[PDB]
Amino acid sequence: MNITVELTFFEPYRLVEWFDWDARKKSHSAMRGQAFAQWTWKGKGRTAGKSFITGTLVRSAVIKAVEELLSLNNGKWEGVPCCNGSFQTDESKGKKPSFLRKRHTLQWQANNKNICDKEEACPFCILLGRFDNAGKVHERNKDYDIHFSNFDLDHDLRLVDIASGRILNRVDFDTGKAKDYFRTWEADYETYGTYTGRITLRNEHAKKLLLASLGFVDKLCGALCRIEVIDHNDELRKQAEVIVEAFKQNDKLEKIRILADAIRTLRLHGEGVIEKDELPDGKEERDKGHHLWDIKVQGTALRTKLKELWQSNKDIGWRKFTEMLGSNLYLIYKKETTEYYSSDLFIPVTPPEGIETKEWIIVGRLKAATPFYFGVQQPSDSIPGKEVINEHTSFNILLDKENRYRIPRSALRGALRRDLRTAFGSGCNVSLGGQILCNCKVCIEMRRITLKDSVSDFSEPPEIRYRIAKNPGTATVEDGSLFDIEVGPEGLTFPFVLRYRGHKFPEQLSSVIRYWEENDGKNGMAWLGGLDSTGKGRFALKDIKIFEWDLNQKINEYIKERGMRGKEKELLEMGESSLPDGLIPYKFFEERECLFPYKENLKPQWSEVQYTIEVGSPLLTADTISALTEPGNRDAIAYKKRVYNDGNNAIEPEPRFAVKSETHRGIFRTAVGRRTGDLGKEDHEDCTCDMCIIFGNEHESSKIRFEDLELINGNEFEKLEKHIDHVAIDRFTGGALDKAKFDTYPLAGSPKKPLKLKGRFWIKKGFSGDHKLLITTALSDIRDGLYPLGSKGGVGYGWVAGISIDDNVINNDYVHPGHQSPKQDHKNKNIYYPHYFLDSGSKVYREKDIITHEEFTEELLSGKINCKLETLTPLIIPDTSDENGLKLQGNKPGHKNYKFFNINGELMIPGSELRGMLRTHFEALTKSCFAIFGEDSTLSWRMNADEKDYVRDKNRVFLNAANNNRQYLNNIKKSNHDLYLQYLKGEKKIRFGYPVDDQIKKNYEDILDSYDGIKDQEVAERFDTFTRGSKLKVGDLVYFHIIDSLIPVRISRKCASKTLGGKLDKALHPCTGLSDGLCPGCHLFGTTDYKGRVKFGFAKYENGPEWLITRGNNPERSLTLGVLESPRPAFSIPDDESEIPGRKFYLHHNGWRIIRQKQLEIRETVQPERNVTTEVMDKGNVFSFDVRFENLREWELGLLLQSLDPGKNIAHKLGKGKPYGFGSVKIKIDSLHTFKIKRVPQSDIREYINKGYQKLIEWSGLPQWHVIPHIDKLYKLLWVPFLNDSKLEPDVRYPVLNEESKGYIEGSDYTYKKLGDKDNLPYKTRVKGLTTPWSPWNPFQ
RNA sequence: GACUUAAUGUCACGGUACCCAAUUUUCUGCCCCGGACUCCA
RNA sequence: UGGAGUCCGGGGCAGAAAAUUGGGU
Ligand SMILES: [Mg+2]
Ligand SMILES: [Zn+2]
Ligand SMILES: [Zn+2]
Ligand SMILES: [Zn+2]
Ligand SMILES: [Zn+2]
Repeated sequence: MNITVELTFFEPYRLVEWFDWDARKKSHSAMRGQAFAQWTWKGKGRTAGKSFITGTLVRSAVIKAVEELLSLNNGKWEGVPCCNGSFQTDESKGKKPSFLRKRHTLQWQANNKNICDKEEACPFCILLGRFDNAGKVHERNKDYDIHFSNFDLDHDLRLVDIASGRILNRVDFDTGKAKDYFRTWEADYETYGTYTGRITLRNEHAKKLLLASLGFVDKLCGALCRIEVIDHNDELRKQAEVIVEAFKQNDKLEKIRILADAIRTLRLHGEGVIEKDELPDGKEERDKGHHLWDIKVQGTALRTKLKELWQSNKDIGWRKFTEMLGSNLYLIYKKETTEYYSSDLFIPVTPPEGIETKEWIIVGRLKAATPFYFGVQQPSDSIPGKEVINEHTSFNILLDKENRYRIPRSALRGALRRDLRTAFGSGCNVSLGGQILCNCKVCIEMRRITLKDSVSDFSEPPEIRYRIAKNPGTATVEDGSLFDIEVGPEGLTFPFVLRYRGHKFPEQLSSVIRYWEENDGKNGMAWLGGLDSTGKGRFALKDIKIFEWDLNQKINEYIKERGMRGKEKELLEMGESSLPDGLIPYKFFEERECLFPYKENLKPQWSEVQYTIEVGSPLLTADTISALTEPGNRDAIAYKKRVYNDGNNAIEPEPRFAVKSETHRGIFRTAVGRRTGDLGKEDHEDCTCDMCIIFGNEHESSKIRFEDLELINGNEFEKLEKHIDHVAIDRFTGGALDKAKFDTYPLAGSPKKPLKLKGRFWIKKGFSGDHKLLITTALSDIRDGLYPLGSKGGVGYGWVAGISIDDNVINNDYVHPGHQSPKQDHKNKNIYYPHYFLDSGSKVYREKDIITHEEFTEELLSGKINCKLETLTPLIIPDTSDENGLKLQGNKPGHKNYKFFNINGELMIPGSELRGMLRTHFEALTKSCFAIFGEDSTLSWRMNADEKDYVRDKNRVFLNAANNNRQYLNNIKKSNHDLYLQYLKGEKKIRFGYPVDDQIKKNYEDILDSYDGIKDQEVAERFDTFTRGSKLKVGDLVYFHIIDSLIPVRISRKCASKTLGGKLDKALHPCTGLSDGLCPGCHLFGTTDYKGRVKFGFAKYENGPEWLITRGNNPERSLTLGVLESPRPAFSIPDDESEIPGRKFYLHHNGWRIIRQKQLEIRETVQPERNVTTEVMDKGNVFSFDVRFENLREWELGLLLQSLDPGKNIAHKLGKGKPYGFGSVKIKIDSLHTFKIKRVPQSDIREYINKGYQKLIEWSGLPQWHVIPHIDKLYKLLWVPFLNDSKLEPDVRYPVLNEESKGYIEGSDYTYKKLGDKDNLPYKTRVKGLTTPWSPWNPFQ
């Protein structure tokens, strides 16, 4: 009579808001969700409600199951025949049912003995309820021979808790882009998948059928089902407000956008990175510590504050805590800074009796051969019932409530439908709302196909792929083009289930299954999910097992076992013996070569072109966000990915380094666009160019799918990642810039041990020969080194040495006159300053027509220069990765000792060093701006006691006054200690208005901040100059001069009216942006807004005396240098009247001989921490490097070639110890190749340099280069007296501080007390001496 | 009971949150003169 | 009434500026 039945889901079932049948047509979502579960609210506010399943829907499922069961049994179930049943209600006779069947009614041959009526009816009619008192309108529950009550959820209830709203999708087959999308709620089957209802049956006769119907109901509301008969976020936001405010107080608001990312990356790490303080620490002996994690938040370090927050918010998970903290920081930073839904006929279907209906069940694992991405809408708008950018992660991956990676049934089904459409060779676009089922083969097969929403046993956080778009014109980041994608790890396995209820297993579905397989010799081709063009979600079907239900003769076993819906993983795990009766292994699965649609449509659909890139230089695809959260404190580290190991069932411990499929695809796209000119198109809207056809428009899809360039040589390298320090040298002073010092952590590539990056891309079937040739040409361009991988390509990083495709796919004869002073002084009695300042002049030529990188301009030159750098003096390029390279830190604590710069044991000159030295020389040649300048640096000079505006009884009186004052102070201290404290600070008067400008008060603040006291803090605090501290405030007893100077004490330091940037002329300032133009140096070598057109590779050593060899040093090849101290602009600019002298250039001298011959003295007198020990090259060492230039004008190329090889006796200065004579390097061009690849003859090279000279003459207003005054000064600055057969050995050294200081030459005036004195040497004469190169300084000219 | 179904008709497993974009642009691991404040003849 | 003086010591920066999403169906 009455039975209670529970329907249990095994997929996230579809939930829609319940509406009355009259009110349902108003909303399209409810029209779509008629076959879904229905959610009805309670109360107001749309927050609480109950979910249920209408008994009409369960009745429809039961009726479909009964129709199927009777068709397989030819209308006779359990020996009692059933008629075809009636499924047509005429409007005139009665009201139409609320749901009208648009599908084929699966009929049979009616063998009923008598026509069914109210008195007698077959079980089909009883279950249909044709003849009971109940009709279309409902009166009472006792009028139903069959009654399906509403199925109420068993477990107030909140919609967001039960269901999650997700935008689904319809994707066009031809273009690969979505035609439209729609929203659905996917409720939790794990917690809310059981719905209990009541079915009443007045007529017991049909009972045996009805129960079986519950067995054959496979899916309901979008989920496979079986029917059985029986606020921390607010607190985190407030804390993130505190952190953002603390960053604001430090003027570091932008770093919050960094922090909000890094905090999120912490979710990949465990809580230990906060609990065990595994965040990177700052540099050794650094007061500020880490630039991010040591930022003081409410007076405590950011790492400590994060630890306190984690302890406070330990109630929520570490992943949730870090996600919400990063999101809140992101939102506070942001604040502080086609939905398509959806003639009745009764079409019978009578399958032939001879043909039998079976059910195939295919189980397996979808393993992500590449990182997968299943797009989902942001959690902000994913709230069910609710259907500033406020999205921390741009692209979020689809997960569960348990954070498990989920492949939705919808995405898997859509990918399978696409693959089936390809395999059949033809198909239809899925039409929505069609009253007639589509007759296409694809749709017919898909109606028989059921798939299971697969979720992984892996819940670890997704990795973040950072994608940018390069601006083709300037080859820099497009403005606004930066986003993050949540991607699941590759190798992750999902339980794949595919049921096919059909007469025979189609050949095309077998072809698709074989296509998705990898087996042994093929690759899995299940392009599930999105971002496929960037090689996302290429899945492989593995561990496959296909079984068979004989539904025509063994249907009862299927009904009993419910088709094992929800037990498919157990079936995959179980063996052949444990299979249930009626489920036999399907051993007829045709092999891969047997499927005609596979070889004719699926095998050639995506052709795999796999290759290996040999990178002969260090490769840095920067991952800064990970570097912020990882130990080592590196500003940029190489990108590494998390790979899931199925065998270990966990992420592999050591990440796989790779050049991103996004980076790979972008490199290829840029190559193709530049070779075709399509990259230069302003917009690609409704475009059809070759680049758009190959790589996809906003409407079509990419015909080429790039995957990651996995590093496969990593095991070979003993130290895979190389630490390369970089610095920016101020143009005016040869010292480093104030804040521009950093370090990179690329992969240690080298010409002898290149990094092998194996990567593949898939070519769409039917690719044009033009497009295939374009792809091959782009691959050759990568092979030819045109496009370096990763960042710092212009500095030498990521230079591609070669490419292996898989089998199954000149001298400059100028002799400079030199300087007359060293030539006349053949006995070398004169002494010259180690550095002199070249003032080319304030006039700087800026070109506003910026040469673009969007194409290789035909008239402009593009090629490679092979040059032979040769050291004329010992070269010191220290490998500052390890400050203990020589392993003498233990013997001498605090002593920095480096090896020569080497990658994998072979000596090198980093291309950044060569690029910087050549850039300095070129900017001196072309009168370019001071690209690197300490503009913020101020100037201060000690004033002596002069300050020309332009005994026993006295000692006893002083002593008595001091004693009386101390007695008074002690008496007041006895009276009140605080009163004495104030008296000493001057807050209160002790018995016995010139306005202050902002700049003057700022000068006082800098004097206080730059005050250099005693080193020892114990004596410093007592003996330091006592001021109330920090900034000038009300009540500070101070000194002033008419006012001009606000000094804390008498005889303090004068401060300059203008900073160093103010001292420098306006035209010489570094170029900012591109609107005002770029100087020749900044146009050639590039700026922050414009990528440079010259890339300097790493200079590899070949031959020569390998090292400078010396007895004294512990390493015989090493050498200890003198005290290299910071350049003093106060000497070059003695007073505020003096202007910036110009670029600092160091003389070419054998002053290293003095250092080498005085090694014991340098080691004994100099404190170990002050000086450094280095591995040192010798004279004659030969390195070779490549200057890869693109779109270079003829005069630009000529000037660059003149910069490389200036003349016969003109060389350069490179590496450490330049003021000590080290680094005199002679560069000689072996060859100049230019492609449009042809070697340029010497005559053409000379014509380039000759017409480069013409540009210099034009700017000033075989060529002699010294006729140009500033070029003459620059070349004598770089003239090498000892290079030729000349016997000149000039004495070039810094003066000592005073006579008593060590190193003072006895009897000479070469002392800084003498030279800094205005009487012995006035300021203007000193500046003139510093400005005229090779001016004698011991006898001053 | 009701919330919440209508019964001779639910292909919604009828729909891939899909397509487009190079974590990159610039930078010499570099370097010499200062660093303090008073004293009373 | 103004006189100019007493010291030989000492590291620095260690990332900066940008882009942090836009279009489509
Ligand atoms: Mg009825
Ligand atoms: Zn009947
Ligand atoms: Zn179709
Ligand atoms: Zn185009
Ligand atoms: Zn410039």
